[PDB]
Amino acid sequence: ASEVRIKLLLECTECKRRNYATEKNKRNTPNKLELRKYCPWCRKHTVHREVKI
Amino acid sequence: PKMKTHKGAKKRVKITASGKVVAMKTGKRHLNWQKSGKEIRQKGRKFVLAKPEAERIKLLLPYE
RNA sequence: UGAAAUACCACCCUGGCGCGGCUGGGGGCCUAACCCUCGGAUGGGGGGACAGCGCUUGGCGGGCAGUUUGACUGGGGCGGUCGCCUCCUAAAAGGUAACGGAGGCGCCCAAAGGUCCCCUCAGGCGGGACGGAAAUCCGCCGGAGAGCGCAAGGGUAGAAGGGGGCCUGACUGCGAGGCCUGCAAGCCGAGCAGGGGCGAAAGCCGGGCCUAGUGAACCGGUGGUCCCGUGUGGAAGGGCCAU
RNA sequence: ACCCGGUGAAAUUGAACUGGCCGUGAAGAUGCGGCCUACCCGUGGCAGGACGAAAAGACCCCGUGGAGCUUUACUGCAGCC
RNA sequence: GUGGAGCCUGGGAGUGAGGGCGCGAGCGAUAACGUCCGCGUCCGAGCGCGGGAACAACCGAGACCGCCAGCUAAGGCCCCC
RNA sequence: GCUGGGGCUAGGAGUGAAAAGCUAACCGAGCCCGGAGAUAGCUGGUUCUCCCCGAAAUGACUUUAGGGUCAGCCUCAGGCG
RNA sequence: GUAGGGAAACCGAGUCCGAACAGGGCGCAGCGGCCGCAAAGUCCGCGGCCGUGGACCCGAAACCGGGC
RNA sequence: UGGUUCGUGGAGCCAUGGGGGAAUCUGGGCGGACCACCGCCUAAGGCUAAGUACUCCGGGUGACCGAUAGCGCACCAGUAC
RNA sequence: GGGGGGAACCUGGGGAACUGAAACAUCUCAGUACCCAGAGGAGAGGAAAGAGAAAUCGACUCCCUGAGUAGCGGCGAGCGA
Ligand SMILES: [Mg+2]
Ligand SMILES: [Mg+2]
Ligand SMILES: [Mg+2]
Ligand SMILES: [Mg+2]
Ligand SMILES: [Mg+2]
Ligand SMILES: [Mg+2]
Ligand SMILES: [Mg+2]
Ligand SMILES: [Mg+2]
Ligand SMILES: [Mg+2]
Ligand SMILES: [Mg+2]
Ligand SMILES: [Mg+2]
Ligand SMILES: [Mg+2]
Ligand SMILES: [Mg+2]
Ligand SMILES: [Mg+2]
Ligand SMILES: [Mg+2]
Ligand SMILES: [Mg+2]
Ligand SMILES: [Mg+2]
Ligand SMILES: [Mg+2]
Ligand SMILES: [Mg+2]
Ligand SMILES: [Mg+2]
Ligand SMILES: [Mg+2]
Ligand SMILES: [Mg+2]
Ligand SMILES: [Mg+2]
Ligand SMILES: [Mg+2]
Ligand SMILES: [Mg+2]
Ligand SMILES: [Mg+2]
Ligand SMILES: [Mg+2]
Ligand SMILES: [Mg+2]
Ligand SMILES: [Mg+2]
Ligand SMILES: [Mg+2]
Ligand SMILES: [Mg+2]
Ligand SMILES: [Mg+2]
Ligand SMILES: [Mg+2]
Ligand SMILES: [Mg+2]
Ligand SMILES: [Mg+2]
Ligand SMILES: [Mg+2]
Ligand SMILES: [Mg+2]
Ligand SMILES: [Mg+2]
Ligand SMILES: [Mg+2]
Ligand SMILES: [Mg+2]
Ligand SMILES: [Mg+2]
Ligand SMILES: [Mg+2]
Ligand SMILES: [Mg+2]
Ligand SMILES: [Mg+2]
Ligand SMILES: [Mg+2]
Ligand SMILES: [Mg+2]
Ligand SMILES: [Mg+2]
Ligand SMILES: [Mg+2]
Ligand SMILES: [Mg+2]
Ligand SMILES: [Mg+2]
Ligand SMILES: [Mg+2]
Ligand SMILES: [Mg+2]
Ligand SMILES: [Mg+2]
Ligand SMILES: [Mg+2]
Ligand SMILES: [Mg+2]
Ligand SMILES: [Mg+2]
Ligand SMILES: [Mg+2]
Ligand SMILES: [Mg+2]
Ligand SMILES: [Mg+2]
Ligand SMILES: [Mg+2]
Ligand SMILES: [Mg+2]
Ligand SMILES: [Mg+2]
Ligand SMILES: [Mg+2]
Ligand SMILES: [Mg+2]
Ligand SMILES: [Mg+2]
Ligand SMILES: [Mg+2]
Ligand SMILES: [Mg+2]
Ligand SMILES: [Mg+2]
Ligand SMILES: [Mg+2]
Ligand SMILES: [Mg+2]
Ligand SMILES: [Mg+2]
Ligand SMILES: [Mg+2]
Ligand SMILES: [Mg+2]
Ligand SMILES: [Mg+2]
Ligand SMILES: [Mg+2]
Ligand SMILES: [Mg+2]
Ligand SMILES: [Mg+2]
Ligand SMILES: [Mg+2]
Ligand SMILES: [Mg+2]
Ligand SMILES: [Mg+2]
Ligand SMILES: [Mg+2]
Ligand SMILES: [Mg+2]
Ligand SMILES: [Mg+2]
Ligand SMILES: [Mg+2]
Ligand SMILES: [Mg+2]
Ligand SMILES: [Mg+2]
Ligand SMILES: [Mg+2]
Ligand SMILES: [Mg+2]
Ligand SMILES: [Mg+2]
Ligand SMILES: [Mg+2]
Ligand SMILES: [Mg+2]
Ligand SMILES: [Mg+2]
Ligand SMILES: [Mg+2]
Ligand SMILES: [Mg+2]
Ligand SMILES: [Mg+2]
Ligand SMILES: [Mg+2]
Ligand SMILES: [Mg+2]
Ligand SMILES: [Mg+2]
Ligand SMILES: [Mg+2]
Ligand SMILES: [Mg+2]
Ligand SMILES: [Mg+2]
Ligand SMILES: [Mg+2]
Ligand SMILES: [Mg+2]
Ligand SMILES: [Mg+2]
Ligand SMILES: [Mg+2]
Ligand SMILES: [Mg+2]
Ligand SMILES: [Mg+2]
Ligand SMILES: [Mg+2]
Ligand SMILES: [Mg+2]
Ligand SMILES: [Mg+2]
Ligand SMILES: [Mg+2]
Ligand SMILES: [Mg+2]
Ligand SMILES: [Mg+2]
Ligand SMILES: [Mg+2]
Ligand SMILES: [Mg+2]
Ligand SMILES: [Mg+2]
Ligand SMILES: [Mg+2]
Ligand SMILES: [Mg+2]
Ligand SMILES: [Mg+2]
Ligand SMILES: [Mg+2]
Ligand SMILES: [Mg+2]
Ligand SMILES: [Mg+2]
Ligand SMILES: [Mg+2]
Ligand SMILES: [Mg+2]
Ligand SMILES: [Mg+2]
Ligand SMILES: [Mg+2]
Ligand SMILES: [Mg+2]
Ligand SMILES: [Mg+2]
Ligand SMILES: [Mg+2]
Ligand SMILES: [Mg+2]
Ligand SMILES: [Mg+2]
Ligand SMILES: [Mg+2]
Ligand SMILES: [Mg+2]
Ligand SMILES: [Mg+2]
Ligand SMILES: [Mg+2]
Ligand SMILES: [Mg+2]
Ligand SMILES: [Mg+2]
Ligand SMILES: [Mg+2]
Ligand SMILES: [Mg+2]
Ligand SMILES: [Mg+2]
Ligand SMILES: [Mg+2]
Ligand SMILES: [Mg+2]
Ligand SMILES: [Mg+2]
Ligand SMILES: [Mg+2]
Ligand SMILES: [Mg+2]
Ligand SMILES: [Mg+2]
Ligand SMILES: [Mg+2]
Ligand SMILES: [Mg+2]
Ligand SMILES: [Mg+2]
Ligand SMILES: [Mg+2]
Ligand SMILES: [Mg+2]
Ligand SMILES: [Mg+2]
Ligand SMILES: [Mg+2]
Ligand SMILES: [Mg+2]
Ligand SMILES: [Mg+2]
Ligand SMILES: [Mg+2]
Ligand SMILES: [Mg+2]
Ligand SMILES: [Mg+2]
Ligand SMILES: [Mg+2]
Ligand SMILES: [Mg+2]
Ligand SMILES: [Mg+2]
Ligand SMILES: [Mg+2]
Ligand SMILES: [Mg+2]
Ligand SMILES: [Mg+2]
Ligand SMILES: [Mg+2]
Ligand SMILES: [Mg+2]
Ligand SMILES: [Mg+2]
Ligand SMILES: [Mg+2]
Ligand SMILES: [Mg+2]
Ligand SMILES: [Mg+2]
Ligand SMILES: [Mg+2]
Ligand SMILES: [Mg+2]
Ligand SMILES: [Mg+2]
Ligand SMILES: [Mg+2]
Ligand SMILES: [Mg+2]
Ligand SMILES: [Mg+2]
Ligand SMILES: [Mg+2]
Ligand SMILES: [Mg+2]
Ligand SMILES: [Mg+2]
Ligand SMILES: [Mg+2]
Ligand SMILES: [Mg+2]
Ligand SMILES: [Mg+2]
Ligand SMILES: [Mg+2]
Ligand SMILES: [Mg+2]
Ligand SMILES: [Mg+2]
Ligand SMILES: [Mg+2]
Ligand SMILES: [Mg+2]
Ligand SMILES: [Mg+2]
Ligand SMILES: [Mg+2]
Ligand SMILES: [Mg+2]
Ligand SMILES: [Mg+2]
Ligand SMILES: [Mg+2]
Ligand SMILES: [Mg+2]
Ligand SMILES: [Mg+2]
Ligand SMILES: [Mg+2]
Ligand SMILES: [Mg+2]
Ligand SMILES: [Mg+2]
Ligand SMILES: [Mg+2]
Ligand SMILES: [Mg+2]
Ligand SMILES: [Mg+2]
Ligand SMILES: [Mg+2]
Ligand SMILES: [Mg+2]
Ligand SMILES: [Mg+2]
Ligand SMILES: [Mg+2]
Ligand SMILES: [Mg+2]
Ligand SMILES: [Mg+2]
Ligand SMILES: [Mg+2]
Ligand SMILES: [Mg+2]
Ligand SMILES: [Mg+2]
Ligand SMILES: [Mg+2]
Ligand SMILES: [Mg+2]
Ligand SMILES: [Mg+2]
Ligand SMILES: [Mg+2]
Ligand SMILES: [Mg+2]
Ligand SMILES: [Mg+2]
Ligand SMILES: [Mg+2]
Ligand SMILES: [Mg+2]
Ligand SMILES: [Mg+2]
Ligand SMILES: [Mg+2]
Ligand SMILES: [Mg+2]
Ligand SMILES: [Mg+2]
Ligand SMILES: [Mg+2]
Ligand SMILES: [Mg+2]
Ligand SMILES: [Mg+2]
Ligand SMILES: [Mg+2]
Ligand SMILES: [Mg+2]
Ligand SMILES: [Mg+2]
Ligand SMILES: [Mg+2]
Ligand SMILES: [Mg+2]
Ligand SMILES: [Mg+2]
Ligand SMILES: [Mg+2]
Ligand SMILES: [Mg+2]
Ligand SMILES: [Mg+2]
Ligand SMILES: [Mg+2]
Ligand SMILES: [Mg+2]
Ligand SMILES: [Mg+2]
Ligand SMILES: [Mg+2]
Ligand SMILES: [Zn+2]
Repeated sequence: ASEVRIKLLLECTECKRRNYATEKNKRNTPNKLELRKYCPWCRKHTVHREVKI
Repeated sequence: PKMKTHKGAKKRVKITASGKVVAMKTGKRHLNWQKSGKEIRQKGRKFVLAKPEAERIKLLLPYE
């Protein structure tokens, strides 16, 4: 992790709870990450969006 | 006079029914982002203190 | 006639001016609090609502006060060093020291990750416009001397290397059994369940060929949870999950 | 100073029946080994040794010891604004 | 393999300045009664005993007590002996 | 200039033609009593007898290095065999 | 002491994590012929050691208060 | 600011140095920020035995000392110095 | 009427430091030591603007307990209703 390589949270797009924490290079991947992850509250897979940490 | 209970131990630890000493696992207080789900999950549990350190701590818990 | 339409009186706007209420700054002056002084003192003179002093705000402040000012070390100082990875020293298990010999890390990758499918290097000889030692092309030889992001070692083409498609397992809830080990840590992990990815399938997938890329508590922030709530309902504030 | 008559201390002192050499030994031995030298006991003297006496090294280092001092070390206080 | 062997649980420690030697290395200079590890040993704690002239750790040997008894070890047998 | 008598100023304070000088024979902070049996991870000292067993000077971590905590190694009790 | 588990509400021979009736953590179970005997536990004596006190004894240089 | 277990904490209560400044039962304080409900209690005047503390003094008693002990002092001692 | 004295004991007004935190500043030692004012044979406190959940108790003081609980705490050492 550095200034360019940030830590970030993944928020379930449906119920809105952050379920995952990961990292990206916001110069290499300047867009908000969108990732299908398992959400344990919805208890199904859902698109997760990068949300500020 | 009478021994005083140590309150550092009292807030971190418990004497089990058979006299073991159980603490929360360490190392998920922060810096968790790059730690695998395996790391966070197994760190979310209690563990049994090794016998040398446990007997020391129970001596600090004279009235439990 | 426009969106609204006119004489007439309200209530209220806009912004401006005057008499004011009540204050906020400046300015001049007054005396009587307060201070200084005067043979004379229930007074006169000067200062004057300042100064002084009370509470409170921020600042300057070795004048004083309490202290702190690391360790290793062929004495101490000075210099060097302090965690982590690789090799050697290391006496063919493991481990093993010196201010012994040599290098690296404090990152990175949205693919450089999962899976399915295909592919195979470096190099040397010969041949081919611009074109060379080396760009691209063709043939022959060529087990790995190439490659695997970065040090070194191990490993490796019967791929961990190169290319493509679909993807997000860079899972959630756990976890038999181990490695290592003073503790605390650190490491590997089949298997079961949830909901998925790829594959016809057998299956694989809980990041990355591997070993560095890191930081126990305490205190606090943030999202969620809806567990506690100081007579009761809430609320304040905590707890738990995540970061 | 020395001798006689008078009075009469001191630090120090494990005990001592306390020699030389060459060695050995915690690395400089009267005390151990080998050899050598040596009858017993004093008095006046000299200071080489008893690592002689004195002072629990001031130098030096070590102690998460102290104290004086300094400053753009930290944090306070007085005083001043 | 029955040994002051081993294992489990608990009470009490002390030690965390080691040192010589042999061998295997690093450091040093194929120096040091040098230094730093490894395997071993002895002194430490066996400054008890014999030998090595004397001498913690080299050779011999693990001292319960007593004997004017015997056998040995290393080392010795010309005299001190 | 020196000196008698009579007075005043003191402990973070006095006084100092300045040496940290002097303040009742040792002043970089007087003396007395009190806090007080300050604290001393340091040095010293630690008292009858017999019997059994019997270490360590290592590893890890340490403002740690001549001190600690845990492990190793000793010992006692119960158990296993 | 007779109940534990859980941060807690709470449940209870279980409980916590979890969606789980899954898996796991921490928990739950005397001898002889009604008697004896033994025992959880607990009380008192004794002893080793630990905590708090100066805590085995002697020793600072210093710090502070009040006086001289 | 202090006091309390409460060290700024969600910080109430009790006390008050400063500023502002009420009401008289339809008044007021409290029940841990706050608000509502519910309940407790009557501030800004004073006094009040006993149970409690201590031991100069007197007495009684010791698995207390017995002249280096026990008070500093058994004695002409807070003396001699 | 007061003044001054009294071994401790008591209340009020002031109020340290060593030490402990294995350094140190918040914290601790401790509202202790000490100074001062006053009381008396005791002093203090005392008759709810209390407690705190008991649908309750019923001044104060003092002992046991509650309890090393609740909490407070560089959530450290420790402090402690
Ligand atoms: Mg604590
Ligand atoms: Mg943790
Ligand atoms: Mg942490
Ligand atoms: Mg957390
Ligand atoms: Mg947090
Ligand atoms: Mg990772
Ligand atoms: Mg993971
Ligand atoms: Mg994750
Ligand atoms: Mg979880
Ligand atoms: Mg209890
Ligand atoms: Mg209990
Ligand atoms: Mg004027
Ligand atoms: Mg005037
Ligand atoms: Mg005038
Ligand atoms: Mg004027
Ligand atoms: Mg003014
Ligand atoms: Mg103000
Ligand atoms: Mg100020
Ligand atoms: Mg300053
Ligand atoms: Mg200073
Ligand atoms: Mg101090
Ligand atoms: Mg420091
Ligand atoms: Mg330091
Ligand atoms: Mg040091
Ligand atoms: Mg040093
Ligand atoms: Mg050294
Ligand atoms: Mg050295
Ligand atoms: Mg040297
Ligand atoms: Mg040396
Ligand atoms: Mg040197
Ligand atoms: Mg240096
Ligand atoms: Mg390093
Ligand atoms: Mg090796
Ligand atoms: Mg090795
Ligand atoms: Mg090896
Ligand atoms: Mg080997
Ligand atoms: Mg091993
Ligand atoms: Mg070095
Ligand atoms: Mg480097
Ligand atoms: Mg791609
Ligand atoms: Mg790959
Ligand atoms: Mg080629
Ligand atoms: Mg060519
Ligand atoms: Mg060419
Ligand atoms: Mg050409
Ligand atoms: Mg290669
Ligand atoms: Mg490189
Ligand atoms: Mg692919
Ligand atoms: Mg698809
Ligand atoms: Mg395991
Ligand atoms: Mg382990
Ligand atoms: Mg690691
Ligand atoms: Mg890690
Ligand atoms: Mg599945
Ligand atoms: Mg599936
Ligand atoms: Mg599947
Ligand atoms: Mg399919
Ligand atoms: Mg798996
Ligand atoms: Mg890789
Ligand atoms: Mg990597
Ligand atoms: Mg802390
Ligand atoms: Mg917190
Ligand atoms: Mg919350
Ligand atoms: Mg409530
Ligand atoms: Mg609730
Ligand atoms: Mg309330
Ligand atoms: Mg309501
Ligand atoms: Mg409720
Ligand atoms: Mg609400
Ligand atoms: Mg809440
Ligand atoms: Mg829950
Ligand atoms: Mg978490
Ligand atoms: Mg004569
Ligand atoms: Mg004469
Ligand atoms: Mg003699
Ligand atoms: Mg003689
Ligand atoms: Mg010699
Ligand atoms: Mg000699
Ligand atoms: Mg001689
Ligand atoms: Mg002799
Ligand atoms: Mg001899
Ligand atoms: Mg001799
Ligand atoms: Mg001789
Ligand atoms: Mg002789
Ligand atoms: Mg001779
Ligand atoms: Mg003579
Ligand atoms: Mg002489
Ligand atoms: Mg002479
Ligand atoms: Mg001499
Ligand atoms: Mg001599
Ligand atoms: Mg001499
Ligand atoms: Mg001497
Ligand atoms: Mg002298
Ligand atoms: Mg001395
Ligand atoms: Mg000395
Ligand atoms: Mg010295
Ligand atoms: Mg001296
Ligand atoms: Mg010096
Ligand atoms: Mg030195
Ligand atoms: Mg020093
Ligand atoms: Mg230090
Ligand atoms: Mg130290
Ligand atoms: Mg110091
Ligand atoms: Mg100082
Ligand atoms: Mg001083
Ligand atoms: Mg001035
Ligand atoms: Mg046996
Ligand atoms: Mg044995
Ligand atoms: Mg044992
Ligand atoms: Mg014992
Ligand atoms: Mg014992
Ligand atoms: Mg030791
Ligand atoms: Mg020890
Ligand atoms: Mg040590
Ligand atoms: Mg050592
Ligand atoms: Mg040594
Ligand atoms: Mg050494
Ligand atoms: Mg050694
Ligand atoms: Mg040894
Ligand atoms: Mg050797
Ligand atoms: Mg040989
Ligand atoms: Mg050798
Ligand atoms: Mg050799
Ligand atoms: Mg070597
Ligand atoms: Mg040596
Ligand atoms: Mg040598
Ligand atoms: Mg050598
Ligand atoms: Mg050795
Ligand atoms: Mg020794
Ligand atoms: Mg021997
Ligand atoms: Mg032996
Ligand atoms: Mg010997
Ligand atoms: Mg001896
Ligand atoms: Mg011998
Ligand atoms: Mg001999
Ligand atoms: Mg001989
Ligand atoms: Mg010898
Ligand atoms: Mg020797
Ligand atoms: Mg011997
Ligand atoms: Mg024997
Ligand atoms: Mg014979
Ligand atoms: Mg022979
Ligand atoms: Mg011979
Ligand atoms: Mg003969
Ligand atoms: Mg004159
Ligand atoms: Mg005069
Ligand atoms: Mg005079
Ligand atoms: Mg005069
Ligand atoms: Mg004066
Ligand atoms: Mg003066
Ligand atoms: Mg004075
Ligand atoms: Mg002074
Ligand atoms: Mg003074
Ligand atoms: Mg000063
Ligand atoms: Mg003068
Ligand atoms: Mg005097
Ligand atoms: Mg003088
Ligand atoms: Mg001083
Ligand atoms: Mg001073
Ligand atoms: Mg003097
Ligand atoms: Mg006094
Ligand atoms: Mg004290
Ligand atoms: Mg003392
Ligand atoms: Mg000290
Ligand atoms: Mg033995
Ligand atoms: Mg060691
Ligand atoms: Mg450690
Ligand atoms: Mg360290
Ligand atoms: Mg170290
Ligand atoms: Mg030390
Ligand atoms: Mg130990
Ligand atoms: Mg053993
Ligand atoms: Mg043994
Ligand atoms: Mg046994
Ligand atoms: Mg519980
Ligand atoms: Mg279970
Ligand atoms: Mg019993
Ligand atoms: Mg113990
Ligand atoms: Mg003491
Ligand atoms: Mg004490
Ligand atoms: Mg004591
Ligand atoms: Mg003790
Ligand atoms: Mg002095
Ligand atoms: Mg001080
Ligand atoms: Mg000081
Ligand atoms: Mg001072
Ligand atoms: Mg004074
Ligand atoms: Mg207030
Ligand atoms: Mg307070
Ligand atoms: Mg407060
Ligand atoms: Mg708080
Ligand atoms: Mg409060
Ligand atoms: Mg209120
Ligand atoms: Mg006020
Ligand atoms: Mg108030
Ligand atoms: Mg009312
Ligand atoms: Mg009202
Ligand atoms: Mg009130
Ligand atoms: Mg109330
Ligand atoms: Mg009401
Ligand atoms: Mg009330
Ligand atoms: Mg009264
Ligand atoms: Mg009465
Ligand atoms: Mg009375
Ligand atoms: Mg009474
Ligand atoms: Mg009485
Ligand atoms: Mg009496
Ligand atoms: Mg008698
Ligand atoms: Mg007598
Ligand atoms: Mg006497
Ligand atoms: Mg007598
Ligand atoms: Mg008397
Ligand atoms: Mg007399
Ligand atoms: Mg008076
Ligand atoms: Mg009176
Ligand atoms: Mg008071
Ligand atoms: Mg007063
Ligand atoms: Mg006060
Ligand atoms: Mg007082
Ligand atoms: Mg003071
Ligand atoms: Mg202090
Ligand atoms: Mg102290
Ligand atoms: Mg302490
Ligand atoms: Mg203390
Ligand atoms: Mg300290
Ligand atoms: Mg300390
Ligand atoms: Mg200090
Ligand atoms: Mg302090
Ligand atoms: Mg205090
Ligand atoms: Mg007193
Ligand atoms: Mg009086
Ligand atoms: Mg009475
Ligand atoms: Mg009264
Ligand atoms: Mg009344
Ligand atoms: Mg209780
Ligand atoms: Mg206190
Ligand atoms: Mg109480
Ligand atoms: Zn969701």
